[PDB]
Amino acid sequence: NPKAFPLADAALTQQILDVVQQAANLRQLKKGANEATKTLNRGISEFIIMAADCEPIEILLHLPLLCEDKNVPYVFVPSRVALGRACGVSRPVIAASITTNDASAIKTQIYAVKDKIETLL
Amino acid sequence: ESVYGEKRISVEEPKVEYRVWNPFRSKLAAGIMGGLDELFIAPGKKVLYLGAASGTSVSHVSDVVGPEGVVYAVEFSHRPGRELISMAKKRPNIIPIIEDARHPQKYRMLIGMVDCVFADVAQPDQARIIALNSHMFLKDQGGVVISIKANCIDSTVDAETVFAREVQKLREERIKPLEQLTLEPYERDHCIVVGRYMRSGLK
Amino acid sequence: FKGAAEALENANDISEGLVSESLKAILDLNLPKASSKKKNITLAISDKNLGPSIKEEFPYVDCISNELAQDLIRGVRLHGEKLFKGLQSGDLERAQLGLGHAYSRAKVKF
Amino acid sequence: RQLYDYLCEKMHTVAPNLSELIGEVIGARLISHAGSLTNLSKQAASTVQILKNKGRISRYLANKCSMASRIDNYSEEPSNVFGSVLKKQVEQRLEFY
Amino acid sequence: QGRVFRYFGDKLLISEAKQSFTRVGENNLTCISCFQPVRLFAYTVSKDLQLTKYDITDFSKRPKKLKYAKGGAKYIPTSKHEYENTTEGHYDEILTVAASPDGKYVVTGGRDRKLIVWSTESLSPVKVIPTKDRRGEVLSLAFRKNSDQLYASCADFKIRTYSINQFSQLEILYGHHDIVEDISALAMERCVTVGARDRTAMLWKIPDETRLTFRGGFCEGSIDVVSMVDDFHFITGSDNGNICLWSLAKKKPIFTERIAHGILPEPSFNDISGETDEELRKRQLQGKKLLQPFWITSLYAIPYSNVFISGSWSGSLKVWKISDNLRSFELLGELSGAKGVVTKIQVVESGKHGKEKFRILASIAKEHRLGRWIANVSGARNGIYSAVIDQ
Repeated sequence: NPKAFPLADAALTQQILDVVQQAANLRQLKKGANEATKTLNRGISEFIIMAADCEPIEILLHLPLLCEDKNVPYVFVPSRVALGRACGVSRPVIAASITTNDASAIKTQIYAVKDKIETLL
Repeated sequence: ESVYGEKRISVEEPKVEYRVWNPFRSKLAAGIMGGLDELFIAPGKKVLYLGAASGTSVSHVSDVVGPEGVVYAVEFSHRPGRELISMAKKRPNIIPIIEDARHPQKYRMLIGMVDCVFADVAQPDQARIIALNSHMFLKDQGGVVISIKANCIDSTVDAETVFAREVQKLREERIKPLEQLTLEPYERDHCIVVGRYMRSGLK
Repeated sequence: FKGAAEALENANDISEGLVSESLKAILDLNLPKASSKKKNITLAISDKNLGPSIKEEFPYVDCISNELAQDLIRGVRLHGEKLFKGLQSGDLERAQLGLGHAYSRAKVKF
Repeated sequence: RQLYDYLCEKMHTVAPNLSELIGEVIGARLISHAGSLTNLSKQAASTVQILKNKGRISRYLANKCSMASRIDNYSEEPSNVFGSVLKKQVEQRLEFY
Repeated sequence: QGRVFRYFGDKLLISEAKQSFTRVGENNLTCISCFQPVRLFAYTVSKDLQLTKYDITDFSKRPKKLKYAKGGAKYIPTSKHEYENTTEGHYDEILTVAASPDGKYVVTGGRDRKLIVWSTESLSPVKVIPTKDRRGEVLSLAFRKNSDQLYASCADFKIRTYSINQFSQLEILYGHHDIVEDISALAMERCVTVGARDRTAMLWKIPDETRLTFRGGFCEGSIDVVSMVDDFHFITGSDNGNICLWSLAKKKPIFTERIAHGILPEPSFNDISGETDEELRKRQLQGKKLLQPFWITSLYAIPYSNVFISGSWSGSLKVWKISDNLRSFELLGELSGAKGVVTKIQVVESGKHGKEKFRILASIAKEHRLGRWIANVSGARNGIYSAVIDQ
């Protein structure tokens, strides 16, 4: 019944935003949908963070089918402007992607949020 | 036409288009590319796949069962399932199921007497989700090809303990494992397990 | 069935676990009346969950979902359509393609 | 001529955001260009290609037409208004052109 | 040390106080400070790279023009790589202006990593000190009262101190894991500095080289604004509306407050969906989950008071009153005279000791000083919100 399914709760969203801000410092966060489709086609996408309040909703909806196609996780976060500050960006962000880079400082927290993403879906 | 972008070759005879076997996309294809002794997929018999999301692997199973054999795909998800629907709208062997295989008797009239089963799912109850298929549909002395993903079933424990635990789970169910494989350089920390559903003469 | 859409109608009771009109109807002839509390006329089932829906339709009947019953229905699949002796009109395998793909388009619903 | 009509009609039925942002010709040929609509959505804005104009507008118009084929791919009932809404973002950039 | 000694919170009448929104010439006002001698003055900085000076001494009518000084693209770094940034003017994104508590010199700062201090009468520069760093973009300032000590906060996790009468650096403070948005200070040698996303706030002792930790934690992601009313206690506002009145008894606050300025305007079901069936247009809205908090875009307390004022893009500068047991604060009223982004708030005082004649200034903009950070903003134009309060 919901097309914006599955949506993530607020403290889990704050853990997700801390992962996203840590990855934006880490430069492994490849931002937006245009980088997202390339990360999912090349096979480097670890998972996706998406905000459901965008206009319209389905401009990110390539990522749920795209993510089930390549065993990649995804979530729905409620906030777009808090996700914009999570990217660090003065403009509101509704799409971000977690990638593969062995030079990681957040190598374990990525899987820590991915576990509760996979438990959600 | 390619089914997911792999490169296919063509020969001529007094045209055959062979689809190449990407081993990284399919743990069954990695199991062939690692090397096997006795493969339960056959050029004539009927075979059941569990965990056929789309035709990353199950189209090649439809090829290897050929104009004779038929492949019963089992899945649940809508969006790769629809790909399997209209990707089965060209090959006649393929028929998918959209039912959860935790109760395989919910689709029990839709297949009668399959001979070979393959396991690709990520569920932690992998032995039970195969055993509810092989206790009712599998032919006697028809084999099971497991594909074990150790980080997805039980990830807290050690590496070999997952496979050595599931093999005893199979041996509880008259599923004697013929042989084991890991397929490391194609996929890191995985396994495939070849056994035959014995049911008569387990020791 | 008089159609393949009736097979769709019947598999949309099987996959839920419900009893069709015909799935009730064949047993009213084929299983005539025995007593209700003892000496019950006993059918073997392959699906457990439909068993309560069967016993709702039939009070005097023993509905068994056992491994012996699983072996009997598995062996009926093993020797296939040949235990019908002419009554199987056509073949099973041509029916399985249409049933699987039609029930698939019923569930994915596009 | 009758093929053209039912072509643009099945366009206007299934992919109205593809027929409002561009038009039924490029839109109906696009779903042949990927081979199918589910292979349009998995394509990027760069990976798809259409026809100073070529470097900018064939990328940004590709962005919005890809995002149009997204909401045509996953909706059950697609609308004709937001196809023109995503057309209007190309309209501001094209008045800037 | 000093405690709260004033209890005029029963005297302020909001429904009869004059609310006014005036017209400026500039755009996207990034801060308002107010100076009082111990005449009235007002200093502003605007995203035309401009320091303007207006006169709010007249409580009866609007502010009046005093002077202006715009930067531009003619004070570009001549080398663009060196450690120096000693150019007198701005080139990019002022973040803060601050007049001294004696009002003799007044310093501006921003992303340009320059603290450039200017004379008050002539509207000409008096000095420039760069931060000597690339990532050291100074965001907010804290002046010490009755003195020239200025406490600045930067983007490379540095809290700097400067004497303005001597053009000197005294010390820099370390410890923030994430960057510093807001800092408040008073007549002692103490200040409060808050982080960007870590939610770790430190009430600083400047000489002694120690720091406390204030951790709180809708769910909190930031601590946007912080004010110093007294010594032992302060206040923070948050992006989830978590308004915390902080004490020294616990690391946990002495008062926790939920969403203040209302709930965020629910996004347009026409613009979210684009669905020609209306029955799906409610389904992406997700009911209760997608609804969001307002932030506190400004928090300001008059020092040693029982009243502090919150500001957001909701269009409600909500004033809250603290009780005499110092354990909870309570809603006093709302201020809807102007709407938009409220960046900085200062209230100036006049009159006797008994009867206090006030004027609130808030810096009303369309976007924040720290970012744009907005969607479906309603009823906003750039300017200065003034309020005339008596009794």
